[PDB]
Amino acid sequence: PSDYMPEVADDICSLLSSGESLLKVCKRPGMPDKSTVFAWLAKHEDFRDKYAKATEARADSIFEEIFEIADNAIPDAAEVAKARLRVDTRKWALARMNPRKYGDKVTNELVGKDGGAIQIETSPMSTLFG
Amino acid sequence: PSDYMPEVADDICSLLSSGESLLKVCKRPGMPDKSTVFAWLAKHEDFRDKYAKATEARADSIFEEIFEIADNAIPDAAEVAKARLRVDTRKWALARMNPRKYGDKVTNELVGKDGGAIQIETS
Amino acid sequence: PSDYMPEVADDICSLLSSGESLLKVCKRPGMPDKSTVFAWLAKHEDFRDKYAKATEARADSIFEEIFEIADNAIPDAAEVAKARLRVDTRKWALARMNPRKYGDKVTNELVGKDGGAIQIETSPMSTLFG
Amino acid sequence: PSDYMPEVADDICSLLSSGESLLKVCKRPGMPDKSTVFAWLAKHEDFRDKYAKATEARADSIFEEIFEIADNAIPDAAEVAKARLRVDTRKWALARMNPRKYGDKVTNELVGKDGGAIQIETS
Amino acid sequence: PSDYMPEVADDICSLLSSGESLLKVCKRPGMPDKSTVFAWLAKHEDFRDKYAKATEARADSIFEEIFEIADNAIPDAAEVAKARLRVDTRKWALARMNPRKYGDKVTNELVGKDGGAIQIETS
Amino acid sequence: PSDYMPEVADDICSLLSSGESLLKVCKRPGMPDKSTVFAWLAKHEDFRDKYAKATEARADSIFEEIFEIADNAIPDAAEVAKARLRVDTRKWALARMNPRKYGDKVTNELVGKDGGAIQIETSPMSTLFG
Amino acid sequence: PSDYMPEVADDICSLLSSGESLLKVCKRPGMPDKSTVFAWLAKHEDFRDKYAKATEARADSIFEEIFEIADNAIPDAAEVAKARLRVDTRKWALARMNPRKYGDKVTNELVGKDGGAIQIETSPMSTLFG
Amino acid sequence: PSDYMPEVADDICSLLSSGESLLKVCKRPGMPDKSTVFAWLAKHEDFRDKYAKATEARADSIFEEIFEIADNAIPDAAEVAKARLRVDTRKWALARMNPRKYGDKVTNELVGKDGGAIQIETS
Repeated sequence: PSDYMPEVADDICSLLSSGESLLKVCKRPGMPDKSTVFAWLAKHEDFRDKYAKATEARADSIFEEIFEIADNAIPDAAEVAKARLRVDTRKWALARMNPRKYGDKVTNELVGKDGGAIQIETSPMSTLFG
Repeated sequence: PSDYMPEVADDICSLLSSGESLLKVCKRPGMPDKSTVFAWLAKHEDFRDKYAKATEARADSIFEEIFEIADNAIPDAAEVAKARLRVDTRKWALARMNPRKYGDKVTNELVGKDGGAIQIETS
Repeated sequence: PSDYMPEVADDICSLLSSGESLLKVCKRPGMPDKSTVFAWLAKHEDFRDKYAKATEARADSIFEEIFEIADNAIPDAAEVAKARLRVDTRKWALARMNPRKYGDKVTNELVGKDGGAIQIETSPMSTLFG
Repeated sequence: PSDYMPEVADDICSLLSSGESLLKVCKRPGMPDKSTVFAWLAKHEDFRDKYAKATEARADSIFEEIFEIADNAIPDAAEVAKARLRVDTRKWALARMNPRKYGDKVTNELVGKDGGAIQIETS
Repeated sequence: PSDYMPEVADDICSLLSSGESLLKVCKRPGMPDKSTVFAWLAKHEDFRDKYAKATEARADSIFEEIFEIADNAIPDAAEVAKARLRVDTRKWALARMNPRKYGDKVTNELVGKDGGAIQIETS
Repeated sequence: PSDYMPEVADDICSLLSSGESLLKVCKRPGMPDKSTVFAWLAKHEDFRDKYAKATEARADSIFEEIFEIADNAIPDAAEVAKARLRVDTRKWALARMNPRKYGDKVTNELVGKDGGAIQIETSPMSTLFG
Repeated sequence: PSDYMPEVADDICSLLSSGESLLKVCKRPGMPDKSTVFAWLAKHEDFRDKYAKATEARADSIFEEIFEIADNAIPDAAEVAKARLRVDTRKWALARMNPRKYGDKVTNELVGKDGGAIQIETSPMSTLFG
Repeated sequence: PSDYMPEVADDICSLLSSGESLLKVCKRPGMPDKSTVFAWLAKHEDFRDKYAKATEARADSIFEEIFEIADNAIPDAAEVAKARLRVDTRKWALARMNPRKYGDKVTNELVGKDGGAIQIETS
């Protein structure tokens, strides 16, 4: 399939939503190749909008999946290394799929010299940087 | 079972709140599948909230789990590597489940050049 | 035991204070299961307050323990890897139990372009972000 | 083939935009070598732009590739190490190809001493 | 021995101040157990302070210890891994015992877009 | 060759531009040693300017090369470790050759206490830090 | 030796200045034990001042030493691991001995939303944080 | 040879400036030992400066060395580990020899809650 087919695009969104990766989806019977999916995306705003929603749902599904990949790892050195790689790749991807939810979280307690106030001295410009 | 139904959603929460993961909750008979749970959440703000607090309770349970996974690890190379992966995955997840509580903690002492005041020039 | 029992809650606080983990405490004779402890926490402010104090003390105990875990590690590859995991898990946990005391510590010397003053240029808003 | 020629440059872009890397594009018959592609870009701002969007499309393709590399890795020590290197290299590259999209994501909660207000003294 | 007693607390400090850890101090005859030492500290601000300076002295001793642990490590895989764990644990601990002295050190050169001035818009 | 030779300097710039390292270039027939190249740089602004341009081009070439080094790694433990080292060294170098293009990229969402506004309290100086 | 001896303290400063560690120095013939050195430090400002100077010099010596430890490492797995540990320990220590010289170095290019200006909105306090 | 002497110090600089390390420079006949070189620097500001530029030239040489160490590493486990240590040590050192040039490079896009403006309240 090369021509845009909304029924197929809808199915793609559903599968992605459930956690499946695009390349894996594109290997299913009657699915377009990844290049074609990207081509559809580029020219159909209805697909793009639903695909963005599916990406959010996809991330929520993957967040649950990482526990299973780790917990069910076959206790063999190479198998554990692969499980680790699969989990690390997902962790990285999740932060990009939904940065607000899955990005890193840090609380910075900001203090100044010797634990006192932050000391700031302002001066007029000394070079032409405007 | 696909139709959004309170009490059932209320059930799932109490389940997660007791430390149970979403997968296990959904593998129970009469329980909606993962996708259905998400669909619900997405279209109901009330469920989003109650689920959120269950998620914070789940985090508190996982926090204690990591000590046990580490301390009880089998002293075999692959098993220790697996335990480390299980712990690392939980640590990462906890920060997302309750960022204010389980996020990273840094104290930054901010000083200026040579430990003097921070020098700023403005236009 | 399912019903809240202050004598038992007090004992829990004492054991945690000494460095023992909750799941380990809950395996002792006559202790409630972890779910029950969390249930007690949720509905009894007297327990919650004493449990928070116990968590602070727990962290101070663990801070001493990490030296022992490392120093006494059996010099076998797997045993050292486990000791490392036990220590790393505690280090991570300590920062969350008492962020002010056990969080990361950084001193940032802040300077500007070419080691001079930090150069700032202010402008009126160019888009509607208010 | 060294002379800057639109349509050919337009071709390369569509090629990269479909996920193909620069090396492969340049190994095709009638295709300028790497150096020539760069020379072009450097002296033509129009090509720099179209190439930039092709680069963002290429990033989107690589983003999906990393899942497959990880999930389909052969369960052998050296092969898993190789797969990890392939993935790590792509992750690093993606942030440079589209920094706004694939860069690191952090939420910093900024507070002052003891969780009070941030204290500043100015001269 | 549970009753808070100066001179005994004064003793512990001088002990820690000479590089000795709390465990060893508490394993001595007539010495309060760990819990008792903490109880004391918690309810006495004077002890909290003297203990704090002993802790800074202890840090200075540990700082020199890490060189010896590294340099004298037995050239065997597991022993080197153990030495690395001993050193890493001490490095992490030192930053907490004296954050101003043993915390991380960074110099950040702050510049704006393209190395120009930092651009800010305010409402 | 010790005396500055523009034809040779031009060749050096071309080879570097294509991704080759300086020490490797300096092993080619009739090339000056690295010390000599640095000596030429120090005293000839025409060379320095063209060398800086070549460094930018060099980085763009290396950015493509890292994919090949990883993808074509011989699946042997030591060979993969070497490929990793070669890639890591290039990643580090690229950020210094063109910091704007190849430096790290972070988006920091800045918030204040409890996810509200960042709370700032200003006070008059309490010590003489001016 | 327990009593403070300036001649011995001077020697200590010289040895440290050259890169030697304190515990190693204290094993030399006729040297005080480390506890004694710290005791001397505590009560003699002349020693403390010269010891601080020696620490700066010590760091400069170690900075050169790390190259040698790495370059001369015996090509055996355990020996390389030990060399790495020796180098890593020194790197960490150097930043604390002279933070200005040997601390981490970062250049942060600060930009705002979508690569434009940093957008700041100020508001009156909404809670009592003063 | 302990007495501070220009031309000799000038010599050392040209030596370092050509990529040679301080150890090798000091192992040459008629060359002051390490300690003497430092003593000099400490008490002479002129030498501190000339040495500083030699140090920046030395950094530029080491920068090219790291490519060769990596690319020419012997494909044996311990040798690759050694090469990695040699490279890592040089990378770390370079940032200290010329921080503006070889320090870390980050671009931070600073935004506020939910990608809106950065919200500040002042007292």
